[PDB]
Amino acid sequence: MIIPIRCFSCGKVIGDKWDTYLTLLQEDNTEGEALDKLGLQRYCCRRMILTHVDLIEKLLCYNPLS
Amino acid sequence: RDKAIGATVRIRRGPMKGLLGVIKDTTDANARVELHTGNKMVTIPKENLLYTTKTGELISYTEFIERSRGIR
Amino acid sequence: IVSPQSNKPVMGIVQDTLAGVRKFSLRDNFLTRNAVMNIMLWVPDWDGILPPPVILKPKVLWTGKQILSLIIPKGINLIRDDDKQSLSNPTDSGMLIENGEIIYGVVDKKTVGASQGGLVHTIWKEKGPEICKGFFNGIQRVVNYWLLHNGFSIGIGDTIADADTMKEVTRTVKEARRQVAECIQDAQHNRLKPEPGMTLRESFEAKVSRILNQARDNAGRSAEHSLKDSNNVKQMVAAGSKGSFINISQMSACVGQ
Amino acid sequence: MNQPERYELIELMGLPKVTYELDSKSPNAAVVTLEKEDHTLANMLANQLLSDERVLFAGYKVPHPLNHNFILRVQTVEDCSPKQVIVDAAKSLITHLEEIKVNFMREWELKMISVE
Amino acid sequence: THITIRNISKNSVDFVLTNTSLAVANSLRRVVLAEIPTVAIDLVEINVNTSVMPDEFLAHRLGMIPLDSSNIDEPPPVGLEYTRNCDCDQYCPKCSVELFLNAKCTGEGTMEIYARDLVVSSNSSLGHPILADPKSRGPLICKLRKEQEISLRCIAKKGIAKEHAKWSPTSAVAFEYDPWNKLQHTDYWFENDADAEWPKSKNADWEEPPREGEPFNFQEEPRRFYMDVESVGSIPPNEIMVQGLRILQEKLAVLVRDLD
Amino acid sequence: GKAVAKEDRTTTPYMTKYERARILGTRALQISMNAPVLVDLEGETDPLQIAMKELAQKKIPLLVRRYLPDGSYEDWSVAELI
Amino acid sequence: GREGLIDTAVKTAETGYIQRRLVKAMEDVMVRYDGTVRNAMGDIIQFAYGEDGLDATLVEYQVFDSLRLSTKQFEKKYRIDLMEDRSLSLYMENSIENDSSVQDLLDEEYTQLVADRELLCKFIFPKGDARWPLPVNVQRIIQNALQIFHLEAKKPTDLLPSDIINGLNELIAKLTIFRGSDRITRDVQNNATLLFQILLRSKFAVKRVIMEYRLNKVAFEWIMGEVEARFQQAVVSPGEMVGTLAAQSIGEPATQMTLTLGVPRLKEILNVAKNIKTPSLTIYLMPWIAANMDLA
Amino acid sequence: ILQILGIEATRSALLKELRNVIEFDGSYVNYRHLALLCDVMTSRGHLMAITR
Amino acid sequence: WTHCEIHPAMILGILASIIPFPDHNQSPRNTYQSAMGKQAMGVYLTNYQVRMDTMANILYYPQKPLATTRSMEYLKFRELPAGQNAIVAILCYSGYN
Amino acid sequence: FASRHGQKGTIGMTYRHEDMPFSAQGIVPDIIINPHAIPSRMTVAHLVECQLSKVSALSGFEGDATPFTDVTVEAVSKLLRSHGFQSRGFEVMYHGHTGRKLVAQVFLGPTYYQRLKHLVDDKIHARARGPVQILTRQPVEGRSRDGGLRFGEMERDCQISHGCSSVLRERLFDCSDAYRVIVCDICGLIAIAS
Amino acid sequence: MSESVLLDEIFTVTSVDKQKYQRVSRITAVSGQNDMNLTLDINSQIYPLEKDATFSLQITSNLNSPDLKEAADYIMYGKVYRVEEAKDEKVSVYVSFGGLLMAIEGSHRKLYRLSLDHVYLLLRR
Amino acid sequence: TGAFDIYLDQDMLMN
Amino acid sequence: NTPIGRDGKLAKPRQLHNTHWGMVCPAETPEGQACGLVKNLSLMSYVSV
RNA sequence: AUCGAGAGGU
Ligand SMILES: [Zn+2]
Repeated sequence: MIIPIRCFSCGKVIGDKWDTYLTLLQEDNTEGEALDKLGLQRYCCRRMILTHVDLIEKLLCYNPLS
Repeated sequence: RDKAIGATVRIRRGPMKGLLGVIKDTTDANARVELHTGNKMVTIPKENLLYTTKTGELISYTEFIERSRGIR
Repeated sequence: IVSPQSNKPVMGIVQDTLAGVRKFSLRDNFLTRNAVMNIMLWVPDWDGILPPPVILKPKVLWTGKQILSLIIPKGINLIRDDDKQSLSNPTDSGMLIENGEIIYGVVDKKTVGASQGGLVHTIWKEKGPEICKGFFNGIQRVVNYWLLHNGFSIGIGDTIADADTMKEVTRTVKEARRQVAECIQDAQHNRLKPEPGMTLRESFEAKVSRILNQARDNAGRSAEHSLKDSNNVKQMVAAGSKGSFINISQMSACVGQ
Repeated sequence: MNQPERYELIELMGLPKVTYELDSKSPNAAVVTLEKEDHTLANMLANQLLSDERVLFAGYKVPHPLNHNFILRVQTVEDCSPKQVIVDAAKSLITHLEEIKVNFMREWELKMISVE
Repeated sequence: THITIRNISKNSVDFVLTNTSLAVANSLRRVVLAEIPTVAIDLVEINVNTSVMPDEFLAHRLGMIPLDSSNIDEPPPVGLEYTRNCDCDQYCPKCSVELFLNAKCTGEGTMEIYARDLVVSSNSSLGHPILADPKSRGPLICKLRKEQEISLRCIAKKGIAKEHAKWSPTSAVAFEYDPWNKLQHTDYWFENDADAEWPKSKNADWEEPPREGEPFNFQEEPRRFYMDVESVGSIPPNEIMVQGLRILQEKLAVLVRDLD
Repeated sequence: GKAVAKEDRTTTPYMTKYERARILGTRALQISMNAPVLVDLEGETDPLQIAMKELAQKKIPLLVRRYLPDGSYEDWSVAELI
Repeated sequence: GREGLIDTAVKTAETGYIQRRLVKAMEDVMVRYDGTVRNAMGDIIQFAYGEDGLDATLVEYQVFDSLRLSTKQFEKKYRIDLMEDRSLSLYMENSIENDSSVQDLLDEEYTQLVADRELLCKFIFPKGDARWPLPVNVQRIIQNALQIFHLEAKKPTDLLPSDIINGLNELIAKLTIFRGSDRITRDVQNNATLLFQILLRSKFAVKRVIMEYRLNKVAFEWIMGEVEARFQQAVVSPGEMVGTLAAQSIGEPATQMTLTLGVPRLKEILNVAKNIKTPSLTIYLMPWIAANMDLA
Repeated sequence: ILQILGIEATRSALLKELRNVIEFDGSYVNYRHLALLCDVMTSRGHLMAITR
Repeated sequence: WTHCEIHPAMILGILASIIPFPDHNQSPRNTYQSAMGKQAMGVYLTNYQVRMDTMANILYYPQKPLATTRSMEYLKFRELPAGQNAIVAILCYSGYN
Repeated sequence: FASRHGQKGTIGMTYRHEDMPFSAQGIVPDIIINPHAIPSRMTVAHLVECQLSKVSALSGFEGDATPFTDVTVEAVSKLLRSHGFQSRGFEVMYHGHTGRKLVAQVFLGPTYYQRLKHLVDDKIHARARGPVQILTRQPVEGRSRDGGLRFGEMERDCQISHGCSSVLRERLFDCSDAYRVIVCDICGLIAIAS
Repeated sequence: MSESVLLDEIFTVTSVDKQKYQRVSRITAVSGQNDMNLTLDINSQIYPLEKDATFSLQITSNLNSPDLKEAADYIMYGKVYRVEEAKDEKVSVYVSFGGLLMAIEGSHRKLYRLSLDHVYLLLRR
Repeated sequence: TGAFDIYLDQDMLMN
Repeated sequence: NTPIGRDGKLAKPRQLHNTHWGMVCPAETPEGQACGLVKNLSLMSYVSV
């Protein structure tokens, strides 16, 4: 759906880094390098950026209007 | 036939103060109330509930009885 | 707890409690004052008296057997020799319980399982269903506290056998393959005498099945022997709580035929 | 539907915060039940008690994870009472935490000044 | 006692706690993770929600947003009180904070609703969403498309992580002691060589390695603990530490008062 | 059906577990329906516990009519049963 | 693995039907107040439940010591010859050397012991199996007596041989399963308690009770009372549903059988199949033939 | 066995084969239950099949 | 040899292709997972919002697995996953597991 | 809940962040599973998955768990050790209750779990009294319709072997379809009773 | 004035086995005059005993005396659970300190005071 | 449990 | 679906045949009465029209 | 409500 606000295990706020993560990826950064630049050291906090699937965007395509 | 049943209410005092709900049932002392959140269901003393009127006001229990009596 | 089907207990110590009572009753399990004195509050019907330590100097310590014996009611006698030589086992096998005190022996399924003639059956028959229930409760609570504060786990590292053991397994399987090869050669030249009342194809099939089963078992024995006593899979197998030699062999050496 | 309300971890609902009873089975032994308390207080309290020579026995247990409370059994020498040793350990812990606090704040101020 | 601060970040403090028992260090860790008060969105009243996000989905996301909770224990109007303890009918500036979210997408693209879009009732710097990212937006709340609207009012209250993990000011506490296992508090699992198969920690350089030939010290206890408290953003790490130490003290003081 | 003499009784002199369960249940049921209690009460409220303490003192006023397969029966007092 | 799953899914139904059939056949079989096992029609199925009248719950495995002992070892462990043997008085507070009546009692004891050994070795367990489930764990009671009374192996005992004989005989007379002054009631009582009596006589021989256990009068009296109580607790209660209990006890292990052997063989046995999958004979040859391959 | 050796030998054979079936896996059932099954199946003089 | 296989992993079905390292398991475990993967909660169709189904179960925050099979690209499990990556510890902790 | 390897279970208890074992980084597991589930079931793929998922979460590269590949556990172990972790996936963990360092090292790492459609609240059912069938006048079937639970043949057999005659009488008469009729003592047929 | 000292000797350690456990070791020892054999399980972690090490071993019925307790470098509290007299005058006594086993085999004259009862073992190096 | 019948002993109810 | 009797105990149709290689999934099959009778096509299996 | 079919759980 949409990136969770906090990590499930560490409770660290990740909901303010999804855009930064994608922007880093656009700049020829591996996912590991991008997560390093975001200061996500615990692999529990890393898995949630790594494995997030953004279904909100696909759900927004069924707009009753154009 | 109690007049409180079916009336929207908020919890006045107690650990669950500030929660909205609807009085599903009512005994003489306590009212069994359907909270809007978490599918929760509680029993709360009638004296512990602010009642919501048609104009958006919150009134006390005794105010509710004084309003229901219709004396004026 | 004891059923008439097999005149033996149908209830016993299982899974974490069994593994933790095997680990608790090990000889080198020493409990410090803090731990013993937190455990005492879990002993049901504790009379309020600390058991005297088995080591007084240089450090005051209790043992796992000593603390576990507080759960066995007084007047329970149980002898279980795995070897018929002396009451001085260097490996702490067997079992000796005298008046509710464990003298020697690690506590396992052979002692606290639903086995016939074990601690559960003895306690039931001698003391009653209520005191046997008390024994269940006490042993569960005490071992669960100790294991909660000790920790037991398993990982992918416990299914791994060292390089030399894998060479042993590979050589065993190679020899089995060789033997099956000469068996096939002999059967292809009418050199395989059929067993009495067995057609040639059936006799050949039985021979190859025996060879392959024996190869799997030999590889499994090598794998298990190489494994350490700190291995978590072997700890569970020794406790009797889960698994067996076949599982170790299949996970570590060879799945087999 | 059968969930307990999480505020029940913090609200006494009319229960007493501290209950103190004399253990009859043993001499100079008492049981202190603390409601809506857990290992945070119990662990340090028992450790501090065991730093004390007048304390023969000091242990604690949480009977069930679904009830927020803990029992603490303390037995002292004949010349002292469990209540006095418990209070002395609590006061000592309060003082200890106070030095922890003061020294942390001093070191934090020094480190921040170093940053600037 | 003593404390050595090894590192200070905007979000965490890395220090060494010495001359303390392991019980006290663990109680500090537990109280920091469980019992430090914080202000978080609790009750959400929704007037309009035409987004793809369900209402309780949105409510849960809003409650997760960290709000400035510094000095929440000072008496009002500098701090807050628990609404259950307060005398207000339902809520008031003493025991709550009001936030508002009114967003509407009239353009063609997608409107991303962040934490900076919340409007906070002005009674203190308490309850203001933490905007820690470089663009000062905060957590991404939602996304909308043309003609989709959100209109809601949030009541933020005081609480602790025991009642709900949303009231937690700390993410995780790193906590180590005895990096060389000189006390043998753990039996290292190994296949051929435990020393070679277990990586050495970074704190191993803050202690002297074991001396060959030294006998096992069976009277020693852990008295040096390397801790790292990381904050979520609502409270600074130093204030988290001081508040944890105050809360432990107050628990002990309640015990003393009740027994005496 | 012919009643056997007290001296001729051949059945076991012990209370069977089934007999004990039935006796306790029947006495507890009678107590719950306000049957006079033949033992001193120390504040017990459960009729089953009252019946148990009556049994311990052999104060349950009940018989067991044990039937032999042919139809002859023996009456045993709950008091005299071991 | 697919075969394993199929076997599970079929064996479940097979055994369910088997157990329903078993329970329906024996649901009415119950122990009556005269000790007999009968069905709802009053037809006698057994004259004593299990042929000994004991609850299966309360029985424990006991070892028959005299079964596997040689004649020399049996004599050594049980034969007392006061004319030739004087070590008995070394273990006793009272001298009984060259006593005539005591020797007569010992001779009667040993004659009964030899008869019991003959009956065991020839009629009951000719294959030489010694471990069998009996009421009362007598060895455990003896260990309890040794521990409780702090029996010092070096302390001479005040027990006389006559005390032991009279006590054991009275105990055996108090192990009543069937009650009645008739002749066949006595016969059935003796048969029911025969094996237990043999075990008791082998355990509590005077030579064992003195030279082996070092029991004293108090410990022996406690052992006698404890054995009597435990035995009276093992007797199957009248009104127990032994038929349904047996049905369930046989069916439950069937749910873990291997689906000739296993569930198929059990089905063949239960339906009394006139034609079975693997008819066979076990022809045993004569002792001189069976010991040679050529004649075989 | 029933037609050749009689009904008591038949009961013994029933017991032996029941025990062979049950105890092959390594399990054990008390003699009373097997004996009662055999006695029910042989009470009336012939083999009563456990079927309709 | 007359032919050659493109890849052995293609002998599996839809659900057996979601298992990671199915060749390191005992086969009935593979069958059990193939049965249980049908009952996992996820997002079944992107348009579940506009569909008035009799019953639907939707995971709030589905995550794609960290360990994935190459066949998942064609089953589109990463696009519409039905689980989450939990931090799991294999441990005996209090005996409630 | 279940893993992708036939490892299904239910939640038996929930612990908060402070009460669960932690690593030296402060990692607290989301789920704790019993070791005893692994040996008998021989789901080694579960352990290989956990180790590979840990490696991929640390490095960011996706983990290829395709069968019949040359991905060995030794290679994954070397990759894991390259990140400063014990190669086999073990971690020193500390006790949440006491902060003490556990004697055993724990197998800790990310694993893909699935929420299954079997929720306890979908299943919990209790009946005291309520609807009965029109024809038989026995408790109706089904949780959804307030129905009773079946006391079957096997349960009746179990209560027979127990010897509890009154339990059977209660379950099968007093609690299901108790009824009364008047019979004629002459012909034995149900009479006309007012 | 040492009526409680059931035994007092000097022992030299000939072998030590530390293969099974990490915290417990079995030491074999022989007296000064080769007239006793001892096999004792000790907590080698807190009190190691190397091969060829001489130590005074005492067995007492209590620790009432302060000097016996103070001088001892290692103290255990066990129960004598087995005693047998050999046909060649030799007596072997087996003691169990809560699971750690001791087997002392010697002459009846000086092992006559070791009966089946709780005892204290005091080692002093 | 129903293999027998329960009766009152009035001799005891007198006493 | 193989329309064999789901009550009759014929293990042979339920069993995984050698010829199922690459055509039917070796693993995916329901547990219970329909074990082996209900089958699932492999990924690249093509059914002729 | 009834009946039938199917999907599942242990
Ligand atoms: Zn207020």
